[PDB]
Amino acid sequence: VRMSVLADCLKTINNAEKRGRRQVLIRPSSKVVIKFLQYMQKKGYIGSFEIVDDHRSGKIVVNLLGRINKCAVISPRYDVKLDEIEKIITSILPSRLFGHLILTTPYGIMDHEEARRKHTGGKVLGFFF
Amino acid sequence: KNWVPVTKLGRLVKEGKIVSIEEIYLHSLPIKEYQIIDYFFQPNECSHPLKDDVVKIMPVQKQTRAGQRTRFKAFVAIGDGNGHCGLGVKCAKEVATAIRGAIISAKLSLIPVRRGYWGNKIGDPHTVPMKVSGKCGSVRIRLVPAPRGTQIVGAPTTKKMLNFAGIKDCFSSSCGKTKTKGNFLRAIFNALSKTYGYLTPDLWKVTNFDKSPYEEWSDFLETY
Amino acid sequence: IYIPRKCSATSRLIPAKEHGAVQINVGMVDANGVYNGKTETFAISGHVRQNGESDACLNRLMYEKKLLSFQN
Amino acid sequence: PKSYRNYSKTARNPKRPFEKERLDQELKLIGEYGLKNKREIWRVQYLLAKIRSAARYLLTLDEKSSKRIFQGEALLRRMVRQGLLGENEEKLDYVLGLTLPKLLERRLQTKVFKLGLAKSVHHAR
Amino acid sequence: RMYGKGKGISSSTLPYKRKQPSWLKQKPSEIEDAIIKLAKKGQTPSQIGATLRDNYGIPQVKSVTGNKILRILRAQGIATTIPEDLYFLIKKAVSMRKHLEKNKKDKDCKFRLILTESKIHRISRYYKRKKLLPSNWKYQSSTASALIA
Amino acid sequence: GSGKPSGLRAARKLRIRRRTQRWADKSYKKSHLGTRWKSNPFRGSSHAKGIVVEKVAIEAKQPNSAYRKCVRVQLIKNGKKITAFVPGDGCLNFIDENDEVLVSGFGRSGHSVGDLPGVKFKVVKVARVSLLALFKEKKEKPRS
RNA sequence: GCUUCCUUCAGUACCUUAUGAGAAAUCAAAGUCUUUGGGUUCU
RNA sequence: ACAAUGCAAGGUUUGUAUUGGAAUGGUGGGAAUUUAAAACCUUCCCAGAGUAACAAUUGGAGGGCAAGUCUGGUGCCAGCAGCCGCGGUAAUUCCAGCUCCAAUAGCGUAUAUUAAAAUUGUUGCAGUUAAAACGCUCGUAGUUGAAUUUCAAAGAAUCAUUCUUUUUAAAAUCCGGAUUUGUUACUUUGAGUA
Ligand SMILES: [Mg+2]
Ligand SMILES: [Mg+2]
Ligand SMILES: [Mg+2]
Ligand SMILES: [Mg+2]
Ligand SMILES: [Mg+2]
Ligand SMILES: [Mg+2]
Ligand SMILES: [Mg+2]
Ligand SMILES: [Mg+2]
Ligand SMILES: [Mg+2]
Ligand SMILES: [Mg+2]
Ligand SMILES: [Mg+2]
Ligand SMILES: [Mg+2]
Ligand SMILES: [Mg+2]
Ligand SMILES: [Mg+2]
Ligand SMILES: [Mg+2]
Repeated sequence: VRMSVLADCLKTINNAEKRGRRQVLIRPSSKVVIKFLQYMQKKGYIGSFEIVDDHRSGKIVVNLLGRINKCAVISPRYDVKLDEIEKIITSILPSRLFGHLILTTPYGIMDHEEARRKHTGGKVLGFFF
Repeated sequence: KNWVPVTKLGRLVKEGKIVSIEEIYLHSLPIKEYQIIDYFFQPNECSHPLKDDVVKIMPVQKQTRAGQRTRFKAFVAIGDGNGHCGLGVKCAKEVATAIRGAIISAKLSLIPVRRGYWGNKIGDPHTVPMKVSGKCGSVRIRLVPAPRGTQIVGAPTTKKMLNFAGIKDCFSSSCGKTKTKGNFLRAIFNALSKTYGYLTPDLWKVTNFDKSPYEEWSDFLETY
Repeated sequence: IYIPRKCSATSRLIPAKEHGAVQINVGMVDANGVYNGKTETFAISGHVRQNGESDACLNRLMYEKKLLSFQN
Repeated sequence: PKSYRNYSKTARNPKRPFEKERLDQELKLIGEYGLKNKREIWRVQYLLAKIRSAARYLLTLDEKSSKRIFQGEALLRRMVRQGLLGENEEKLDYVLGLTLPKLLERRLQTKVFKLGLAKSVHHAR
Repeated sequence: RMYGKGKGISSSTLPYKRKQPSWLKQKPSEIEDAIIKLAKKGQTPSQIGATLRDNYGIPQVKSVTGNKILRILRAQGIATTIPEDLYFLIKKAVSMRKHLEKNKKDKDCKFRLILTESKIHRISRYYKRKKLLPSNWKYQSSTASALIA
Repeated sequence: GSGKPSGLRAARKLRIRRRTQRWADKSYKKSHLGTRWKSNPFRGSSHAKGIVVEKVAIEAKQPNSAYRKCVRVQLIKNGKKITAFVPGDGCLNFIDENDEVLVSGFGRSGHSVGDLPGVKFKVVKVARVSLLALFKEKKEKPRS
């Protein structure tokens, strides 16, 4: 059935972007998903989003700036050491100059660059361009 | 070399009403006459000239009630060697004629390709900006940006296309039948085209529009 | 360095060989109703046109300006 | 036992042996800098290539990573010593921008040819 | 749906407000008493809830009383040894088995019986994993009939 | 869905399927089955020495029309009888009806080559003189 | 009370349409795939 | 190798046939040294190239694939050809000669292996029709598993962002102040490794 809420949400977002929507109803909100969205917002790819609280798993609706090329999960959240990062990023995201590879790291979720700055690698959630 | 221009854009280009082919690209205008392209890339005046090549002359048979009926598809890559690449096809009875047709086709095609950088920007862009990937038929190719000193790691045909485009340094892939040369070429072209239509953090800016040739010079076209 | 054109609706940004995509130009009024000199502009990508959402997008754009008034 | 005197291949072969353009380029190089084989060219490519690889690796690391600063710096210094870079172009992004001409220039024969001494490259050799 | 190809979504969905509505006069104690009475009268949890909703004015025992109805039954000590859903399943299985005994050639019934058995085993397992069932409790096709009471 | 499991703890399945499936690869099977050593004249070797038993002609595949000159030889190593095609414009007569021939593969591992039906072997030395040398003739002459 | 019309569920087909896919035939799934990782069994 | 003329082409210079003085290893012999003793290495001194006979080969020239629709011979024969193909009297493929091409003191052939192979696919394949969805469902191990539990807030530096400081609950500990709080995976630092 659901397994990875986050992945599904990201897929939905991607679809919305492709269509050229504006708004998009990410249907089960999750702390992790919220965090991811926040991160995205910080690096400009997403606009506002109104996490609507039901009395259940919440819905988010999210405001899109027509700016994302793709966003994605990389399931199997592979543990990833700090040295192992570079190769992974080469494999994944389109240019060294841009895109972001989001890790959950014991210092909260943050992008590959952030991780590098810190020192800790961790488990790899997803990415955008 | 004088020619009576049919289309409006062509007419405009006949005089010095347009600066660069860049302008025409900007407003997504349909270039009809190869004459326009020629005018924009002459050996005199202009810097880099359009170096062409007949990358493939494949013979191609129709099989009528009386034997075969061979035509020749020519493919040509045309190239500035700096920004502009083009890829033309023409099926015709004689080889020379086909080639001629193909050059015109290539000119019509002619596209601007964004060269970018690997790592960080130093003097003059060189590779593709990001992994761009075209498909045509089975063959899908993924140009990946490389560091400066790399050459075009890739097939001969891909190298040929990429030099014309004005990419110096790249990494090719190729899923699918690359023996089918035309398709491969098409794929490469598609990939190149994708470079502008990508939308990088560079281009978040909403810069107000330029005025098209057709509104900026409409008054001048009323005379003819 | 030709910086390509951003579809004013969806921001998709549109290449040379798109065609399809259109830069629709809307002429202004000056109090009377007579044609003011100025012109407010929208580029529309090909994709939206193909979809048929183009009209909707245009309406939204107008609403965002002051040019027309109903949104949808 | 075997000796411990370890030894190493200085030159990799091409890959695609009858590519026209590459061949022509090689021939041109040979002509210009008075070389005996394609082997010499290959050797020099290898020499260049190792350096280039190193540079690439360094660039993958960030600045003020110890390794990058030390090893990268060393590489840069070596390049400078060799007469590959000099004053203007000593930043590690530049050591990628080396080509074969840059390297061949510093061959002794080439130098000899430059600094009077002999009428030709062949003569110098 | 766990077993069919059924994919329907017919469902109760409760209202946003989960502090009881203004019009509800019943104090909690009274409602508890009523619940107890219902339980005594032979009703099962779900049935009891339904009765409460319909006959008396009360939507959800959870909004009036902090506790859910099973919990309150447990507190009062009139909780069944053998959980509602599981019990129902067992009953169904028993019924199926009787039919089979009567009427040997029914293939569809047999197939469905197997399915119900499987579901019981899932449910049963789950209950064991908690502490509603004892660990010494297999479900047996021989015993089953006696178990339900 | 992918087809494959992509769990974090999935590795067992992933390995195991690959291990079973490898064997569908023809080349891999050729390499790793034990029947290589059993069912092969050279018995995992580059060449083999065989005395000749019969100078013999072999008619080519249908489109082409020739009688290719082979030599049916017995491997000293293995006691195996095999036809080995002899190269050269006139190099059947350069060998004797009983000569210690050194025979190699034809170029395609076991698989047969070109016009020839089922001759997988190329004699390339007779009485220790090189067949090629003999063919050239300026180099050598067959010692006996 | 039944009948229609509206909306909506669950089936279930068809039609046009794909800056979606595909080697094409075709496909609202064969789409969201070199912008490759939702889960999983089998081959 | 170099320079003269002779010849050549190019917008006077490069290129290439006659001459002819310079250079030098190789090879030969002495030493100096080397070495346990020799031999080599290097070192010096005598010898010492013009067809510089001090003589470069190997495998190719239809395509793949760089290089001949050059000359004779053969005539579905002999043969070549990794593959497609060539040969049935113009063979650009055989056998030669000439010319050219590649790599060159090396260059072929064979068998194995890696890459080419995203043709074993974790990254990374494919399964309507190309090989491939178990007839169907249940099912143990296996793999996978909704959301939820301290969220946040404020100040200083830098070119909207980066790095830093401070506090916002509860319990135990220490003379109102100050300081400990599930396990493992994971990750970071280490330590210790020939
Ligand atoms: Mg000993
Ligand atoms: Mg099930
Ligand atoms: Mg459902
Ligand atoms: Mg895939
Ligand atoms: Mg060729
Ligand atoms: Mg051969
Ligand atoms: Mg002839
Ligand atoms: Mg010949
Ligand atoms: Mg392999
Ligand atoms: Mg690979
Ligand atoms: Mg395959
Ligand atoms: Mg099939
Ligand atoms: Mg089936
Ligand atoms: Mg199970
Ligand atoms: Mg969870």
